[PDB]
Amino acid sequence: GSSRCPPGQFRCSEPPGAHGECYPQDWLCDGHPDCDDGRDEWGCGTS
Repeated sequence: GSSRCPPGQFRCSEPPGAHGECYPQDWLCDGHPDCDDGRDEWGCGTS
């Protein structure tokens, strides 16, 4: 399986590439927001 490891060094205001495989970006778009305000999962929460 490819070595997934997208970028994710922002300030927690926009998930570039979610993939705990490398970066904690996974946190983003998961279920609950954990950023400045909570946009890392904005377009993720709502079904």
